[PDB]
Amino acid sequence: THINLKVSDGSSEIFFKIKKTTPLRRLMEAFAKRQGKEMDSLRFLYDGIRIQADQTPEDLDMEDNDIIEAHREQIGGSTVVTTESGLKYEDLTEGSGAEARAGQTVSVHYTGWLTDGQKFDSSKDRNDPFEFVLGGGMVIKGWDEGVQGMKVGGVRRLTIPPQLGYGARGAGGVIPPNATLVFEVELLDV
Ligand SMILES: C=CC[C@@H]1/C=C(\C)C[C@H](C)C[C@H](OC)[C@H]2O[C@@](O)(C(=O)C(=O)N3CCCC[C@H]3C(=O)O[C@H](/C(C)=C/[C@@H]3CC[C@@H](O)[C@H](OC)C3)[C@H](C)[C@@H](O)CC1=O)[C@H](C)C[C@@H]2OC
Ligand SMILES: [Cl-]
Repeated sequence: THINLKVSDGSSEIFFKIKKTTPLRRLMEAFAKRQGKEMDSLRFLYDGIRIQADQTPEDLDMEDNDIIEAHREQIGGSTVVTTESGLKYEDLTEGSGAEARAGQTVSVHYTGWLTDGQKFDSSKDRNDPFEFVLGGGMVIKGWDEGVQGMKVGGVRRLTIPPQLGYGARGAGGVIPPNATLVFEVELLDV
């Protein structure tokens, strides 16, 4: 009578247990509430087809552990860019404010995950924005490279290979050796 559905947004994988005759609205609304966003502003896909809120898992022949894609990026879709260094970035929200340039002291919120989807840190969890000198060589290389070109109000997803992160050493008993890091960075100020 109930089903578990995996919702993947490109950063994490969250699961939802829902009755097969409950409209997907419930899942979509619970997902959106986590992101601080209105449900209608997000796009959910199952088997490549747009989910409508009034559809039930029964309607769509869903089964236990089926995957739903949650699209949080701009209407029209997005592209993930791999740069010369092997850093990947994806602009989820394009900023409209000042552009971040090397040499500025910038202020951000961030969340970091491992590729398995476990969360290792968030500035949100400390209610403490994070400030750093962009291009200063004091943060990991993927950050110095990846935050450049963001605009204030922007949300950018960085996928950082370990040579641009913590390499073979890892960090703080929470980042393992040779791990890719996934950050969402929201630019607050420059
Ligand atoms: C005196 C030092 C204290 C000073 C600590 C702070 C200002 C508090 C600050 C919020 C860090 C967090 O403290 C809760 C915590 O953030 C993580 O959880 C994290 O999300 C992360 O990965 N971040 C933080 C956000 C920017 C990107 C990245 C980073 O680049 O962080 C940088 C980092 C660790 C760089 C290492 C430095 C050693 C090099 O050898 C290595 O080179 C490979 C790269 C941080 C910002 C350093 O510049 C400055 C510091 O370390 C780490 C997993 C572990 C880290 O705790 C320490
Ligand atoms: Cl509904």
